[PDB]
Amino acid sequence: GFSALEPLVDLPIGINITRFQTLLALNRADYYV
Amino acid sequence: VLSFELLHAPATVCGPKKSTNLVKNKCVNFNFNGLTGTGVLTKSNKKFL
Repeated sequence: GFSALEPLVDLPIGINITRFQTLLALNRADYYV
Repeated sequence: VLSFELLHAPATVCGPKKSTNLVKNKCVNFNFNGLTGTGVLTKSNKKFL
């Protein structure tokens, strides 16, 4: 199915970005890039 | 002492940007949020987001 992505934030950071990494949590089929 | 620098970067700190009471059903010069044009404003029924 088709689902448009609505904007949430527009951060005027203005910095150079080249890498990207996803953090994880702790617990006592995801991560699609 | 207040320091100001004029550099090409996204700006997010400036004055309150004073406003004026809107006029409906009368041809006025509007300046909504930086846009500008000449026209008549009225209540619409557009389901915005």
